[PDB]
Amino acid sequence: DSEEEIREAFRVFDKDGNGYISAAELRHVMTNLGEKLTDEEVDEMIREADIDGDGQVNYEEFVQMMTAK
Ligand SMILES: Nc1ncnc2c1ncn2[C@@H]1O[C@H](COP(=O)(O)OP(=O)(O)O)[C@@H](O)[C@H]1O
Ligand SMILES: [Ca+2]
Ligand SMILES: [Ca+2]
Repeated sequence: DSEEEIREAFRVFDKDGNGYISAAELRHVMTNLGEKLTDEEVDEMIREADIDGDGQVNYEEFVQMMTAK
């Protein structure tokens, strides 16, 4: 239910389907979705979820970001 919803949310931003949200994909999705965010804000959203520091948000980091209170 909520797990499936989180998976679809992740698939919204993993534009190429390789399992990692990159800064380029996030920028493209935000621009395509009509959201008003600067490029620095996109890079900051990536940095906040990037626990392992590889520069991309995998599925588990995304889950942590969504399921954290
Ligand atoms: N090259 C790959 N090798 C193994 N697993 C991959 C690969 N690319 C993506 N995945 C995994 O498969 C998931 C995407 O599955 P699916 O939705 O079937 O792909 P697509 O979005 O290409 O249709 C990703 O979230 C990731 O976990
Ligand atoms: Ca990707
Ligand atoms: Ca990462």
